[PDB]
Amino acid sequence: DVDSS
Amino acid sequence: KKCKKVFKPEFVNRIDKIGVFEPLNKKNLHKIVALRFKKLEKRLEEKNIQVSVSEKAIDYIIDQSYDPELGARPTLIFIESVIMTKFAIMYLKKELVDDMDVFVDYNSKAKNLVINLS
Amino acid sequence: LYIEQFGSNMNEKVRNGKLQGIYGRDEEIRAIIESLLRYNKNSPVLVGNPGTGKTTIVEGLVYRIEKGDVPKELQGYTVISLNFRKFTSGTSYRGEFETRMKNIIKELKNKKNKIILFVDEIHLLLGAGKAEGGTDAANLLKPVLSKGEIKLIGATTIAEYRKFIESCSAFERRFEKILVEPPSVDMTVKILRSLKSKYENFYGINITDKALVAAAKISDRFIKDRYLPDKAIDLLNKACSFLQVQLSGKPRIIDVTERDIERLSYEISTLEKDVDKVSKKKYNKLIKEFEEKKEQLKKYYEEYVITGERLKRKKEIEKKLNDLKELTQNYVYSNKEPPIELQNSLKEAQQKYLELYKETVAYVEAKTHNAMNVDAVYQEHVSYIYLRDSGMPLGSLSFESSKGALKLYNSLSKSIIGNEDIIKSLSDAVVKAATGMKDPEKPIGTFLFLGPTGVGKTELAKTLAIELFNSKDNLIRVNMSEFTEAHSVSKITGSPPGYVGFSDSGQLTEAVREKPHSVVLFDELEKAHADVFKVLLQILGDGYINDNHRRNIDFSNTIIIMTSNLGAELFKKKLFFDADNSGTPEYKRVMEDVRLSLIKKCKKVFKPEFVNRIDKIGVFEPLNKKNLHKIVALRFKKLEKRLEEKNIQVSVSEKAIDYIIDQSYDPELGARPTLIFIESVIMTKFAIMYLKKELVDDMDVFVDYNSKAKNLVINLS
Amino acid sequence: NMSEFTEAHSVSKITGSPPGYVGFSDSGQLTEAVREKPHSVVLFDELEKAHADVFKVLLQ
Amino acid sequence: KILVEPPSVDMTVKILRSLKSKYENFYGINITDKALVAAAKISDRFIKDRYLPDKAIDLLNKACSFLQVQLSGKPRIIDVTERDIERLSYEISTLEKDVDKVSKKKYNKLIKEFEEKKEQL
Amino acid sequence: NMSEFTEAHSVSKITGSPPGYVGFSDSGQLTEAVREKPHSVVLFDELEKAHADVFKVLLQ
Ligand SMILES: Nc1ncnc2c1ncn2[C@@H]1O[C@H](COP(=O)(O)OP(=O)(O)OP(O)(O)=S)[C@@H](O)[C@H]1O
Ligand SMILES: Nc1ncnc2c1ncn2[C@@H]1O[C@H](COP(=O)(O)OP(=O)(O)OP(O)(O)=S)[C@@H](O)[C@H]1O
Repeated sequence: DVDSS
Repeated sequence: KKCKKVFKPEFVNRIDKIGVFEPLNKKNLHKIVALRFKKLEKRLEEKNIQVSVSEKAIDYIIDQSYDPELGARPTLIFIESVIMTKFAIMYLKKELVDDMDVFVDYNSKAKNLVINLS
Repeated sequence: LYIEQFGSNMNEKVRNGKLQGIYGRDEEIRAIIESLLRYNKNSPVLVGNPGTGKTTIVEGLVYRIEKGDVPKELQGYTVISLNFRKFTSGTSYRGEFETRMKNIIKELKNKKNKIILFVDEIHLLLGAGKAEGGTDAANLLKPVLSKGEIKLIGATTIAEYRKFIESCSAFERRFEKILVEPPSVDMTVKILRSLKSKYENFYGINITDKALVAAAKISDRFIKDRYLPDKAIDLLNKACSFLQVQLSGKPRIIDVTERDIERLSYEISTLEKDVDKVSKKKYNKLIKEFEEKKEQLKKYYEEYVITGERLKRKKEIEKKLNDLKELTQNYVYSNKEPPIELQNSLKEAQQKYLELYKETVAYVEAKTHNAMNVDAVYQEHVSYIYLRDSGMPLGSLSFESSKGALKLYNSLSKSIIGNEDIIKSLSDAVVKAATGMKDPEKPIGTFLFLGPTGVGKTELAKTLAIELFNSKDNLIRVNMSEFTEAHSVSKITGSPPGYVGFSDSGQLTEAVREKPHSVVLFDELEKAHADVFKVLLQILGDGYINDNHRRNIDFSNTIIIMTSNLGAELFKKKLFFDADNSGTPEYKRVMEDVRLSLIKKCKKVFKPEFVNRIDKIGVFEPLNKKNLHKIVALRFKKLEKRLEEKNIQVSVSEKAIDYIIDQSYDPELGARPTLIFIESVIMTKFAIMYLKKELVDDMDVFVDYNSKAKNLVINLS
Repeated sequence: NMSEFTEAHSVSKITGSPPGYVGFSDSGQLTEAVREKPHSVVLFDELEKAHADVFKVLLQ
Repeated sequence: KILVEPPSVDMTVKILRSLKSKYENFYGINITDKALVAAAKISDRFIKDRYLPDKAIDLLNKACSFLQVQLSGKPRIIDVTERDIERLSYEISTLEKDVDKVSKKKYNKLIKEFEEKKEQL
Repeated sequence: NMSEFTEAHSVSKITGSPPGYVGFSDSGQLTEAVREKPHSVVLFDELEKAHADVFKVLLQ
């Protein structure tokens, strides 16, 4: 999974 | 005893030190894999993406990439040929900002999070 | 007052401003200087890489003299460079040359004045030259250059300087080997960064600072015959001829689109009283084909203005920076006397680089290699010069940068529908390669392929050059059953020196130098000799193969393909027969059980280091009948490409599908003669039917079976 | 690349062609490199594949 | 054939020692006797293409003009390091405004060394 | 150095290259140094290294 702000 | 059959025993004489390498313990691989992300930074030092990996990410790698018998080549393959695949894909469209403190972690979910923080 | 027109002037060139400002090299300069001042012979020679700078170092010395960064024993002197044409061409008669030899050397020995000599190539003095045309190997200066009377500075290259050693072995102790080092890429960044003032004032176009680093580092891993300062400097001068052509006047893309107006519409006039056959079918096409062409016309001129509108914005707002700074540059910086525009107008000007320039950053990903109105230097425009110069064919992997690469999985899925997990690993490798990602010394795209004889083991492979490179020329078939001999190792790496075929370089080493970005087959590995496999374990491991020249070959961005049979001994009793249902409960676990047993064969024939070498081993399932529906149908799409001259359009109903399969297919032969089963019954008799006048020009053959075991001659308009 | 020396036929790679043959500008494979770089780390990658006669050169 | 033989390097110590006044009086700098014996032993162990009475002389010839650069001019380090101060400050003067996000670290490379280089000075 | 005489066509380092080929200057490689110093001890490092063609020279 990607976790971007 | 094999170096006097194959290598004609004068080679046993002429060589100063015959070093014999151990197979890799898992205690080394917490560092050896960690060294490769620093060498991976050198191939993304143009891109300025600083990939930081903790031991909570290393343990998932070793359990599903390491046999001792091959001496941790495929663990290396496991980084490049699997998890490095969509570091490349997410950069293609506008999903990887060129300055993000990229971090890898596992919530014990058998599932990976790559954490992007500016 | 010597004439010096016999050679050429050298000091006055820096007085003329032609050489003002040279990046120094302090370890190299003193090696020249400390050669010059000793009691004994005073003969430095620059020996080093051809790709390094030879002449430019001595040109740096003249700038060191005029500024006074020289010792007292070296002040005031003048270099003399030599025009080698004037030796032999000045010999109009025999008695008229050697007086100039007296005119030079009497100014060499007891002149005691401004004297520094330079030689472009000493090969033009000793390797070439008649005894009567000037200095040869048999002339003077041999017993003179013992003494420290005459001070010359030469420049030769290493492997050619080895001719002087083998010539007579007497100049070896008269001249001085000063080794010239390669300039170590991170210093060439500092060289080109010092050269930002000159090229930007040479032709005006702004040069980004990302691409300057990228002009050097990409020159490393790809270009071999040139070396570090030549690669770093020629590309920026080759950045001229891409930018100077396009940014001056109209660009080339608009000129390309203007060609299709007159070339294509010319053929409408060429068919007026031409009531002969098929060619009037183009009127169903050419009107619709012009609607395909002219919609591309309307978008480009609209986009050209918008990009030109960015030129109207950028070129004026950069002029505002001179107002905002120069007032502050003289003691207002120590006083910050406007707290008005130093925060407001400056940041908003930066916001225009954060808005108008990022759109030009966003302009790159659809204008990957060209540039309609772009004054920057993007890294892909630098690497396009590599595509323009190196062995790159036309439109390919890299020409569709970063956006078509995700779509390359689709086109490769239009070859072999079956075996996704193989192509998925094939999908990522191109994404590793052409997307500016990690290109290791591991060659990108190394894959082992296993399956029964018949399945699309090398099908995958042909399409990786037919569809990716669109050229069919990067394919290198290697019959590994031609390497069954123990002597056949030398056919790849070349022959050892002095022996038969040393003028050759090796069969596969030579083809990679002609095409450094290609796909590499190895066809029939199960018959190949066991010691040829000993060679490949370093080819997959490292890029480098040394040769008869000891030349370095890289295999970066080269997909190496490892097709081999190895499965008919294990696919033995038709284990996967009728795998049409594909078997979630059992079939899947058979593919686990089979593939580990094939790694056992990779432990058995190969001495299993190949497992450590190969990135990913793929195993082909045999063809299912659900696969055989669409896969056999693809040949009928390419059937109409060769037979549109014949203009028989064969239509295949679904009834015609299973008649071909159910009399011919087995999992042994992997649907190989099924396409021959197409060719062996119906395709032979088209040649006879074309002779007489039945199905010649416009006859729609409807091929069908009504469980009647015969092709039908039911025909339409 | 020590995988190339599987031949006994390939020993004259290292020490050079004997005289009366092609290589004279090429004096040899490992010979000329050490003259160009006398401060070096000379690799020998895969000895188990090189032929026993190549090892006779390494004896000295 | 009156064959000249090489001069048997332990004897070439006496050859160099006879020539010391022709180097000391030539330009001014003294030559220690410790460097003579070491100048012979480098001719044996290391260089083999040139021959024996040259290499004992030609190193000391290079030992002559080496110290002339220091004493009759600027010394080594002061001459070298002041230019890198000038060259890197030239490279800042080539930049003078960039885009951010990449060159930020490059501003944080060249500028920070100037405090380091001048404290070395 | 006996290591350079492993191959059969390596005899030409003893008696030089045969005439009419590329070379023939420095007419022998052995038997030039022997002519330079005819009072000397001539070594042969091993003997088992050499091809049997070399030994026919040493019989002479
Ligand atoms: N230190 C340097 N600074 C700037 N440009 C350099 C430098 N070294 C080489 N060049 C460039 O190199 C080009 C000339 O090639 P050079 O290799 O310098 O010539 P060379 O050293 O004589 O090599 P040869 O002998 O001609 S094959 C010119 O474009 C120079 O500007
Ligand atoms: N998915 C597929 N797409 C297109 N063609 C296929 C496919 N599967 C099989 N084929 C056909 O089978 C051929 C594959 O070539 P090969 O791989 O050489 O066959 P092979 O009998 O396994 O020979 P090898 O692999 O060299 S031992 C092609 O000519 C195709 O026409």
